[PDB]
Amino acid sequence: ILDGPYQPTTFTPPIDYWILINSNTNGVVYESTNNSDFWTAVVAIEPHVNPVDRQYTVFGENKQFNVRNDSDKWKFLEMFRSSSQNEFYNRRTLTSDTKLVGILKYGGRIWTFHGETPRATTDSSNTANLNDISIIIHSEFYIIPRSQESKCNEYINNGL
Amino acid sequence: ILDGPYQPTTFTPPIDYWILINSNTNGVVYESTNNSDFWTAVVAIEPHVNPVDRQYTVFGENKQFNVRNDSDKWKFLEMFRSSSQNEFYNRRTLTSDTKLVGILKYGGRIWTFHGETPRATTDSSNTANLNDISIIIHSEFYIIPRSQESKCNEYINNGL
Amino acid sequence: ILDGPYQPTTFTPPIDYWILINSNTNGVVYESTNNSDFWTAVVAIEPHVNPVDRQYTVFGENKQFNVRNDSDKWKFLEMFRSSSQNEFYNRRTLTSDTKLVGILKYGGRIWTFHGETPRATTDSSNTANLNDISIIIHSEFYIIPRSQESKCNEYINNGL
Amino acid sequence: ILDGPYQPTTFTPPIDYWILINSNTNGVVYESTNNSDFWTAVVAIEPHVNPVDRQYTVFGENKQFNVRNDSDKWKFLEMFRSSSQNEFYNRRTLTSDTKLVGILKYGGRIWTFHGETPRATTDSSNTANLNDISIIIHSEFYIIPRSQESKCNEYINNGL
Amino acid sequence: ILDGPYQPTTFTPPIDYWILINSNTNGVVYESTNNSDFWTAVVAIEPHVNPVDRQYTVFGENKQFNVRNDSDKWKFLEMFRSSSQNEFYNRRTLTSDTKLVGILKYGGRIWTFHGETPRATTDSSNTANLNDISIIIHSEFYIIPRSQESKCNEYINNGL
Amino acid sequence: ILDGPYQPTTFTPPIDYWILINSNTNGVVYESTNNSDFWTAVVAIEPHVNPVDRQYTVFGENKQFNVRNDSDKWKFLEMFRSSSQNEFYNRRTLTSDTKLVGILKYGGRIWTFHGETPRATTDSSNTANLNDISIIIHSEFYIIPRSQESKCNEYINNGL
Ligand SMILES: CC(=O)N[C@@H]1[C@@H](O[C@@H]2O[C@H](CO)[C@H](O)[C@H](O)[C@H]2O)[C@@H](O)[C@@H](CO[C@@H]2O[C@H](CO)[C@@H](O)[C@H](O)[C@H]2NC(C)=O)O[C@@H]1O
Ligand SMILES: CC(=O)N[C@@H]1[C@@H](O[C@@H]2O[C@H](CO)[C@H](O)[C@H](O)[C@H]2O)[C@@H](O)[C@@H](CO[C@@H]2O[C@H](CO)[C@@H](O)[C@H](O)[C@H]2NC(C)=O)O[C@@H]1O
Repeated sequence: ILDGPYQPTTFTPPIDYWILINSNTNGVVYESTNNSDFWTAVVAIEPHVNPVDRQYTVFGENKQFNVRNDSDKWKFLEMFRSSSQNEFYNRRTLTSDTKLVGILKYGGRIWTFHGETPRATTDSSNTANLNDISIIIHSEFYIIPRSQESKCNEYINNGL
Repeated sequence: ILDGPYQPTTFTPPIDYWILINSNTNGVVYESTNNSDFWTAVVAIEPHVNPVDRQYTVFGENKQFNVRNDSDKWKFLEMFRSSSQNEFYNRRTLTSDTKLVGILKYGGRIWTFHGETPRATTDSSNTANLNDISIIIHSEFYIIPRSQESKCNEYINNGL
Repeated sequence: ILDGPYQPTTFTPPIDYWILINSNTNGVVYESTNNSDFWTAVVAIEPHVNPVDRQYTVFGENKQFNVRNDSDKWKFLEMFRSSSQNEFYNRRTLTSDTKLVGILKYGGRIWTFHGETPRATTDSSNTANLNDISIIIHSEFYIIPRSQESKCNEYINNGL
Repeated sequence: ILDGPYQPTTFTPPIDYWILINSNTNGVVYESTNNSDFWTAVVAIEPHVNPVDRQYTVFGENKQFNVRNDSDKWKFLEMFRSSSQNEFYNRRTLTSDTKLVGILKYGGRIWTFHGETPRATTDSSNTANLNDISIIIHSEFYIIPRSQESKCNEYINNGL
Repeated sequence: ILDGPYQPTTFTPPIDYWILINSNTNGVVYESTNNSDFWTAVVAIEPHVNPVDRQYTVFGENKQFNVRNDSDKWKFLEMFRSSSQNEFYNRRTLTSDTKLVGILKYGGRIWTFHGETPRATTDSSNTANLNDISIIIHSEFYIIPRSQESKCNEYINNGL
Repeated sequence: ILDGPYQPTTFTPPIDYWILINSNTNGVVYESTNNSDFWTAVVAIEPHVNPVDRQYTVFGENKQFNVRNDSDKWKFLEMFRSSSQNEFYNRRTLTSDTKLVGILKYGGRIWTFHGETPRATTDSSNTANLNDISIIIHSEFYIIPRSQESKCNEYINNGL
């Protein structure tokens, strides 16, 4: 009953659906924005990376992020800014060996998974415009209704 | 000169184009909403279905609808609501053995086909926000300019 | 304990507060918009006016509205559009002999009063961006916390 | 060269300016929020208040705060939350016999004064969205450019 | 029918309205910015001023501008910058014996008056963020709908 | 490093990315609009076409465009209108033997290439609503961050 996988693409995710992205390299996993007050780009950091500066293309710009991962698992860094003039900061991190990342539009808020598998949990971010948040997804992904969030959770924490 | 077929997808359909969906199973054919005053999901009922409660995923929720089909043809039920806190009701039905369903954004209204093939006709639904109506399409579809609605009509009623 | 009256002005009302406007003429009571998907202007119609076209300045434009009022009470018509390209239509009406109109930003929605006093009730309207909805208020007005909505209700239906 | 006084009002303070509020009663001095990750309301406690629960209207809600002041001077309590679903806590206090409080948007942070006059100093609070922080001010206030912060400091600690 | 005068204040002007400011001294007439790509401050230069450096407080900072006026009329100089990392340059000038200055948010641009009365004309400046354009006005001002721009032009060039 | 090719589709291009379209026939290359103040359709004219009216389907309607190409290269005609009530006119032309056209949403404007390869240059068109500009693309295309605009320029003028 798993809807997918879908090819990398740019679209406005519908309300009340988890987008479950299967990361496949150490680059930008997705870029999300409404172009007013919400910019989040997730970068994937492979295990055992001493702190270092890396260049990522994010929202059409070349940006330098200092990056580290002292874990056996991958680390997916949520880099956030609320205006094109602010610099990004690492707002949240998901530490995972399943390499799946989740994003949901629900209840006026953006929900993502953070923590460390197999015990990662959801967290919310506010915005003045949830409906207009669009996403560029750089890997294969799946769509899971919120009615089946418990399944998505399981996937996030245990793999497909 | 038929534009398509395109793969299942989520997007905001352009104004003044018929979306012509070729249904392939007895589930949700498409879901359309502007998240303000218009929600429509079309469910496909195969021929000769005694009254029965069926579960469907619509706008991320698990909804139960009682459906029936006493016909030799398929029945495509428009489940409609005008508020996110209302339940759905069966607003229109397309009885068809071509299994093609159509939806058009035009003149401030949403136009669809209803009735029974080969004599299905267009009907309109009002909305205060036509431009922000988006759609999730669960099967292959085609795009037809409104300038060629006659052709679309033909297809709806007679198939490709 | 009533906060006000405040002079006519343009501002972005804070979340979770009723704005209570004391209309004083048969013109535009207020104009509210986020400049993306929500435009509401309220026009005041004095009692016993046979249907007639009248010119109003709304959102910087000269608009002609056909208005009628058979009642002995004033009629406050909510003219709404979701796009600067659409025509306004009369979305709601508050029939009142107190000349008080209310607007509240709460729960992701815009709440106003409609119906006929002293039995007027609240109703909501959806938007993709509630926070950025600003208002031009053409009369004296008061600010009442949502915690005291019952008082606001009394005011709307009974006068100050 | 002192810009003010201005009347109580709600607005989005410009970046790089101190708002200097002259408190005149033992109520809410101001309410400040961006509706995403920052809510501060300052309550004024008169001298010699034994520990007591007091009700205040903050951000449209009735809240009950435990307050106390055993000093000869007034206490201005910053009640803070970073999420609408958290209850407030007393994050900072300004103990003052000048009854002047200050708030500034600058360098990605909110700056206020705390400590005890005439030795009160500035302190910062972080936010993901500085530009959308607005304020409701319940008494007269002045605008001072950050270029003249020394003057503001003087006033905070010594009066006008 | 002229809406005003209003007292000096800080606010976000509504889209599609001229703000008509009656300058009353040789200082900063107004400051406008969206804090992303648009900063404009108009300075008033009395007649017969030899080229000289003057200090102005703009956007909370002390800035030195070299100003001149060899005419019998007042000169209003637009100092502009497209980034907080840049210095201001004199982008436009309005030469006027009426001491009225105009600014309008419309069509994705900021419109002002320039040239010399009674033959001043409008011109536009681009922005990517018009909705966030806020203004500090240091003199009395009026609000004129764009539908009455001719009248505004009249005032600009001839006085009230 | 080149992102693509992607299949013909309808979507809202992200801000700050060049869409680089590889035209493959003498039809409509793309259609772009926000349904408020911006409509552009690019039509491809093969070499050596005498001035003639040709029929194209744009934005769901049949239109006749006066078209010509007296050169050895292809010509890509931008047909533009600022309102649905206006007729299209040839606003710009790109004369090219690479058959690549470019469109970018940036800085409150739409940027395209015009002129003649290998010295085609970018030009801008204003809009009040850049976020809502969507595109129907009728051939394979690539996405190039604005940070790599030079590479896009190279492609435009010299091919892949
Ligand atoms: C004044 C009014 O209500 N006009 C209706 C019109 O809506 C206008 O369409 C304009 C087109 O851009 C514009 O948007 C304007 O703002 C609108 O008021 C339409 O809704 C038409 C519908 O015509 C019907 O179209 C469907 C779909 O193609 C066809 O299947 C129907 O056959 C067709 N009906 C008729 C009688 O032609 O109605 C009003 O003209
Ligand atoms: C965090 C950082 O890199 N710098 C801090 C700085 O913030 C920057 O300010 C820039 C303004 O030109 C620009 O906005 C940049 O993007 C920011 O990173 C400031 O936050 C200062 C704090 O300066 C303090 O300001 C308060 C309020 O005026 C004063 O009361 C303090 O006395 C003052 N302290 C100091 C040491 O200057 O901190 C970082 O430099």
